[PDB]
Amino acid sequence: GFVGLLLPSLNNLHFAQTAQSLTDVLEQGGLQLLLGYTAYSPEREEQLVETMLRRRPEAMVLSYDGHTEQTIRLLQRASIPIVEIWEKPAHPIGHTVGFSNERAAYDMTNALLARGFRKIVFLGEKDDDWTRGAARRAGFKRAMREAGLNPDQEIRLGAPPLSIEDGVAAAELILQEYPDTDCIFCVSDMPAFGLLSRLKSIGVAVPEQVSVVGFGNFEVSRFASPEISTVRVDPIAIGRETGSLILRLLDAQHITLPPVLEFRPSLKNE
Amino acid sequence: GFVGLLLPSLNNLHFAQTAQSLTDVLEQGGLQLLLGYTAYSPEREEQLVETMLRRRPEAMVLSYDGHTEQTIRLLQRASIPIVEIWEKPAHPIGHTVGFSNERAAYDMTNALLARGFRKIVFLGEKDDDWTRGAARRAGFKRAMREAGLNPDQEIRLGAPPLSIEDGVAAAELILQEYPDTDCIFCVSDMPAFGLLSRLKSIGVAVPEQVSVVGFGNFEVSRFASPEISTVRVDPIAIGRETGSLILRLLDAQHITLPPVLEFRPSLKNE
Repeated sequence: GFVGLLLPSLNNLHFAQTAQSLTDVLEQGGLQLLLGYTAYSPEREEQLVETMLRRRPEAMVLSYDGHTEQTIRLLQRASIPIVEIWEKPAHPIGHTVGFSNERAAYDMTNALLARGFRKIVFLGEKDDDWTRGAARRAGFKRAMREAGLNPDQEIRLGAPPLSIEDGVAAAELILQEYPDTDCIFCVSDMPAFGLLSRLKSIGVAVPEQVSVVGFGNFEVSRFASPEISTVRVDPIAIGRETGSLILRLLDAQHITLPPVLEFRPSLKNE
Repeated sequence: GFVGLLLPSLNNLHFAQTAQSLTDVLEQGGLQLLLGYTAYSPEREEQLVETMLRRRPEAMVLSYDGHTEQTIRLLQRASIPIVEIWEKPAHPIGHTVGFSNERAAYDMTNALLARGFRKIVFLGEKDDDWTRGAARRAGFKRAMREAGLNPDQEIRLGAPPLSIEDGVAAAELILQEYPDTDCIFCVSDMPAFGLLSRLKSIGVAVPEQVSVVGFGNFEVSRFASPEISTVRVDPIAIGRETGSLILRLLDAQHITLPPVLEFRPSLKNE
């Protein structure tokens, strides 16, 4: 029959590649994917879960960005494999395939501190409770706190998922709040690209005055000028591991795909 | 009940916005949206149509890029509203919501000719029979043919959908085959952005040496430097009109949302 997949975005390279590889693997066990689009609404996620569960999916896969209490209960009670992907939640319902978003941002922030950056500012989302962006902010804050530096050194705007346009809006805001910033670490590559576009427009040198770092290795990071330093992930592997896990189970596991820090010319001295 | 939506991409702003507005309208009417991901494959589309129809959706919405004969038969024999979106097919099964891709590309090409560009090259896909990209090529060719110009001024690579990375690879193919080109009209903004990135890398001035024009008003077109001239579409309206049509039918129509040409600094004199 089918496996359900819930996603918060239909405009995301990672989820597209995850779905493609997951599709390919499941086709080998005779299964199709049925998708639900939540648009970041935990309430809509709940409604979609209830609807799908009624149709008796063989497994459920959810891209993690927080759940309602009732969603957790419905999934726990379903007696089928549950897989949460793209994050290691504090309290996994069943299996997970992904990595710690908190740890990834902590590691990147530490790499930037090690490279001698003196005034790093995090750019993230408003109204992002329980999402992957909130975990990234948390990892940044932990790194700054451990370094004796200022964890409040951050700007929040928009909503999940921060856009290129939001990055454009953030440029002046960051420079207003932290004029001496030498590095901006963004919640993903999308606002990083917008930030880069606006800094170039206003004549701020990147990276000579301000360095720019994103997250995700989305396409824009590789084709921007300069190319944007980022945290590289493996969406094909996430889809394949998730598919393989499901087929094994139907013939709790926590499977880690370690991110890679990708330093490119948008970071000074790289 | 639910409505089924089949889409070829999970990395596409248009389809994301369509799904979001379609979701909003349907939810207000008590219906949910469930998705099938085709990955531009007519064979996967057929397999998804066959299983989804058996789950008894209230209506089926198909993002149009051509169908197998079997898919057509399955949809013809259904006694539920069928809506093909994002293109006006030559032979619609039921209802449509979208616009003529052929006419849109013909219109843009004519606008370029009116602006004095002569050596326009279309950048498009291989293995794209029956898809929206093929329609765009046809519109470009008709414009060139009617103007008494050479319609065989084009480069084909990759597969639907042409990517940013494909645009990068196209730069050298185009300049090798057509060294005198003054304007490249790409099948969408995505290869246009890649093309722009590569031309900037190698030192070809846009628009002074070569102008670049895309299709779809994707986010990169608005924040690239220079901003990318494009064909602006209305995905919110497409999703809204599709949802509203379905609810009216449940209580043939051809709903037309004419695109708008957007001229930006990637076009000489704009």
